[PDB]
Amino acid sequence: MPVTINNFNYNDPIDNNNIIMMEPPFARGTGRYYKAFKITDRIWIIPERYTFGYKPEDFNKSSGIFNRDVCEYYDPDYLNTNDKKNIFLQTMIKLFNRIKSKPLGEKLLEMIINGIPYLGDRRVPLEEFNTNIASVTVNKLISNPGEVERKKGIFANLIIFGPGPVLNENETIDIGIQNHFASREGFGGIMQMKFCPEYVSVFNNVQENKGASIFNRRGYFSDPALILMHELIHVLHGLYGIKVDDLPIVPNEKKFFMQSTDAIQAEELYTFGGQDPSIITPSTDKSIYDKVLQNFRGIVDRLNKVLVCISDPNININIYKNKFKDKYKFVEDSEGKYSIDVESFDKLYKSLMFGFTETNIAENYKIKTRASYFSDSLPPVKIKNLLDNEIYTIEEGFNISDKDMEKEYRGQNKAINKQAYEEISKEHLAVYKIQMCVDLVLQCIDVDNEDLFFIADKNSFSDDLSKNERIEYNTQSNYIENDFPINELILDTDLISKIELPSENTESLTDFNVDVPVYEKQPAIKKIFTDENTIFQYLYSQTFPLDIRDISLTSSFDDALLFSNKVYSFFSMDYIKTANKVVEAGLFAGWVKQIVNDFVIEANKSNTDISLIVPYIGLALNVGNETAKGNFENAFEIAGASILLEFIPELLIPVVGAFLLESYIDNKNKIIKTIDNALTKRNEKWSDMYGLIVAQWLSTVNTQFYTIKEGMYKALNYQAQALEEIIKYRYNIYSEKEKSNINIDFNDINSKLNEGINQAIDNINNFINGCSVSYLMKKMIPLAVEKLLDFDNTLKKNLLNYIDENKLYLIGSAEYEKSKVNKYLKTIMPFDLSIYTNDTILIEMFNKYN
Ligand SMILES: [Zn+2]
Repeated sequence: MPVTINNFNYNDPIDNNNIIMMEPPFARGTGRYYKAFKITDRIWIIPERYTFGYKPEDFNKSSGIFNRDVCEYYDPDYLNTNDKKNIFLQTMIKLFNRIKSKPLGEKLLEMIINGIPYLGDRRVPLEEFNTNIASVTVNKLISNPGEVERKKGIFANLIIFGPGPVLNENETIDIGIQNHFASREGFGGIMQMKFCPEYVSVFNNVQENKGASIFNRRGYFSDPALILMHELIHVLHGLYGIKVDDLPIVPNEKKFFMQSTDAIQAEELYTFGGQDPSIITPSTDKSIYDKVLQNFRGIVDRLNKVLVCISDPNININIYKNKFKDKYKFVEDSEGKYSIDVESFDKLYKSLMFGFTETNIAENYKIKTRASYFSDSLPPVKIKNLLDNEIYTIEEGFNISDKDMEKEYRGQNKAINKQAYEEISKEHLAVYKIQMCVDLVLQCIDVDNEDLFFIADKNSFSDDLSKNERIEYNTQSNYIENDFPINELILDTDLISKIELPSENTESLTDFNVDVPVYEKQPAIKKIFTDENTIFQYLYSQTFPLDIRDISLTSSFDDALLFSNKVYSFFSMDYIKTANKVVEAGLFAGWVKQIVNDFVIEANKSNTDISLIVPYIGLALNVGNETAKGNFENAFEIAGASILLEFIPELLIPVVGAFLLESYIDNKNKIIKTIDNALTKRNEKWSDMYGLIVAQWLSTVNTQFYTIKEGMYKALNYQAQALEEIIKYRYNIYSEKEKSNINIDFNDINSKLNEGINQAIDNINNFINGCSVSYLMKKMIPLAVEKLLDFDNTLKKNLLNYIDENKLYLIGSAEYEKSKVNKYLKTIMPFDLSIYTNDTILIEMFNKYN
């Protein structure tokens, strides 16, 4: 059935149906009940702060943070009134209506609703259903006149709370019992969510096209409906019990400049989609696939052995057998035995993991989102009113075509849609900072954790390529594509639920055994000591305090750090001396016209062995290999992409494990199949190796080059802010008569300097992407290929010897198979970057390379 969204006010009475007093999983049967509203079937909204595992003091902003990743905003007063709770409800209703306004989101919701948790746990015997567990059953309190008195159990799929202490930290939580999680083991379980629709993340698009302003790179706020949908994909993964853990991406923390973060799971990167799944190696891709498939084999074994329900005799065995068949897409034969169809499972697995994706959804709803999970995140903002249809609609969100806001996501642009958001007071924002001290005169700088380089540790990547391989007659090789055509997902019928939803009513919960997570704050500051002045210092030397009036530019970095009226500039000597020039009022307009024009010329500097090089990057940042000293062009011309890297990573290139070939005496066909299966497995290992190199490149090198791009945007903005301050000061120095006659437009100066910046960032983008790809193609790929050419020779020797040891059992085609092995192992698999990315910008850089 088509997805129905319910309507209700917070003040509406308890009907024991769509509005109930509920005992949530982490309440632990302690007599605490919450007013819960059924927004859709199996999904409940509770307009209350998420308190479980926290302390009351946590809801206030202190000197600590919960997550090093996040710019955390605190507000204890959020949701402290009945009216505030009603707003929350109405906004959630509105967001859910926006989700189902397009088919794709409707599919996501219908799959959540119908993806009921398996009536069991790992502790539950294979022959039984059990609804007496916290991941399946939730309790409601009935309050009527003197006739019936008790608790009553209902089935639920998703319970949505208000935020925890951190308003903008939306999280989806799964239920753990006895150190294990049902939502990671094929069963599935009641998913919980803490959510706040009003405080949204901010991102930027620093890697784009167009040299004109058109308000490029000015900042973009996120669409609350997309954020919710990101969490709904987690909910989906959890209800299908496929939200598994494998080898995570763990940040390297052995250097001061390296970013600090918790481990990043593949489930998180699959959810985001886009370029990110390529950061999860093909070995780990298969590992996750196998664990999911094995879990599904457990459930299919359970359904074939299930006969009774222990908790409730009112539970109809056939109804739930028919529903779990419909949920997991099993096939039933003649006798009634359920089994797994691989073609069904793969379609299901790929739709849940690679179909429903933040990138796929955003690109279908015409909503701008960040480029990667590894994109820098700016300070969050408050959306004034989401219920205001002149600002935010169900159909089009922020990008409303009547307001001329649809074109290029203008409705999300911070510089255009000023009236949609309010900036947040930094007194309420907690940010994980690194206090950096350089060697009376000791200089300290508070540096955001977000502005540090993300570099994946060596232990992030799998070594499964080094393991041996048993090649038998039925050995099947796999490629799991980190892609799924979105139009096929929208039009697919097999994923739509066939069997009707069972009634939510059941027996009350008596077993309250649950693992509740515990959260504590850590200090938000860390002091480091170092000898090197790098980017953080060089960027800071381009800033000035707000009280300083007569600032002047300097090409001396030391003088800029020491003098607070001195600001470091990386442009030419002529630009600096022109900017520090004091003229009579009559020639001022000419000077403003000259210096602004000079800024644009200086920023657009790019002389022309591939693509174009921007020469001031070294002076601007001093990134990597002391690039501010000497001449950057010369230093690049010798070494190349390397000099810009702050850290040269240790590459993981495993020696490919030997193939062990099975013998089949008096069976010709099984000998021929084995030789064939070994050659197809060779292609798999080549593809996997390429995937391992790309995985490391994206998370260890390409991220460093992204930080340089973000550094250059800041550096160029600092130079514009310095020039604007100088012009403004020089303007105000004149008399009131003088100011009147020779006037300039401050909006004109802003837009012109901004347009030069976008043109410059374009040049830097082109150059840096060139560096990144160049590094992959020169310093990474060849080394992998070299070990694959060793593996080929080893396999050549192995297969040829195998043919000899079996020459009599073939006879008719021994020389045929020998020439088959010879020619197939001369075909080297071509490396194609289009398999891993869809950026087009990086695709062309790869194509230009010979
Ligand atoms: Zn997530």
